[PDB]
Amino acid sequence: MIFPGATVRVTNVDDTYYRFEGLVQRVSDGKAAVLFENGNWDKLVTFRLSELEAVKPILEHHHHHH
Repeated sequence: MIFPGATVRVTNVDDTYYRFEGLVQRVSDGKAAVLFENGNWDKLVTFRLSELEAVKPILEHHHHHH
């Protein structure tokens, strides 16, 4: 499952953003709008969910207890 706010990588080899990582901004008619950001430069490009794979977020320490 992927949601707006999840980090994704473009795994489509015939694309310019292959291997590059972006942030899903929104779901658009079954697709996902991926935002690429470099500290000023950006370009929001919508891809398919099939076109993306989910990357790992920051390493938080999750814990629960009973």
